[PDB]
Amino acid sequence: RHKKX
Amino acid sequence: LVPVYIYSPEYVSMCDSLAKIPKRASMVHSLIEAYALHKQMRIVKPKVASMEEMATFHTDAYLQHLQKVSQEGDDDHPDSIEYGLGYDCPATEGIFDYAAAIGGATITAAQCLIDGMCKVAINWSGGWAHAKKDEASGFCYLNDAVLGILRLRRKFERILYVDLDLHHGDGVEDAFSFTSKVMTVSLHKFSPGFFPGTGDVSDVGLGKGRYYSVNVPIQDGIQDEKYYQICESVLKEVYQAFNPKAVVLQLGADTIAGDPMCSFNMTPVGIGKCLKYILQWQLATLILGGGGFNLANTARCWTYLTGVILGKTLSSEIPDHEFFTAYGPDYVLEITPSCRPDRNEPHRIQQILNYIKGNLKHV
Ligand SMILES: [K+]
Ligand SMILES: [K+]
Ligand SMILES: [Zn+2]
Repeated sequence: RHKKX
Repeated sequence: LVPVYIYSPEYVSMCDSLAKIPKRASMVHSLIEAYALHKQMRIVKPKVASMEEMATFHTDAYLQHLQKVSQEGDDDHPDSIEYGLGYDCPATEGIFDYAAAIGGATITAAQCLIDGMCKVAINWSGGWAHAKKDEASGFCYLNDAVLGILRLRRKFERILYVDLDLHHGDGVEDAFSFTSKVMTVSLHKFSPGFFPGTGDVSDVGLGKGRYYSVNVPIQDGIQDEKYYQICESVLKEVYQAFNPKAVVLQLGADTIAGDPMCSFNMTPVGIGKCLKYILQWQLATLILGGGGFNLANTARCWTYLTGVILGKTLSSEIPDHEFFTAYGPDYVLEITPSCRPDRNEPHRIQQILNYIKGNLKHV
């Protein structure tokens, strides 16, 4: 999981 | 006949409430109206997606969670993290109903295409390609692109999804990873640490869908000419190999110079050339928005692209309208690229293109 933001 | 434009005042007002893009839907519609483009389109009121429609992709547990936190805008629910709600995707009051409206709007566009009402149907407030079956992601709560594709599958046998947003269209790719009825093609920034972190050229789908996902990883600073060269080369090969019957095209404007993400360096003219290439196939085409965080530039971009769909040349001067002051001090439609480097090396682009060509031989 990544942050967009 | 003439393109369908999915619109109602109530729909725009719902879309204006999305946390990361407040007022954007009104700015986009207002500018399209100011250029009088709506008078050249068939305006169709969107229907709201039913629970049964939403559940053909999204899980019951996720839909139930979203509905629960949406009711009073509980952005502090302890279970929101399992379901992807949090910073990127806050539990804005009403977001379940707003997302159901956007999903319904894309489904409505798809149904218009199936019914032969039009060859092009537009939902500029759709394009939320990151949402997963059981997870909000990337400012996306319900995946309207997937819902639209699943509606098109009623008639159109083979469907091409093309995603020109800055970010990898991962939720759509994942939804169709194991099937060959839908080919996904995404051009996007690909660099470790950059959201969502997926979509290398070696990502080609899985199982019976192997080779039916195409990813074109691009570096910062790409401009119109090189981008179109890449996009045309890939789409030419995809079209010949896959023979699509319908296209869903996501045109997120977060690639455009001036976006605060400050990654690609495109103008609407470059994206417009990609759009023109797709339109000349003369297939049922569903047009979606997506990202775009310089709001006035996103409106400039999508207004210009609406003009491309209509075969019209628009005046450079921004017409008077509700948001006229947002376009100052120059008040023009055109966007100028930033003076920064293009980090895309010709040998790397060629190798990516060659790798894709080799993949498509299997199709
Ligand atoms: K993309
Ligand atoms: K696929
Ligand atoms: Zn994006």
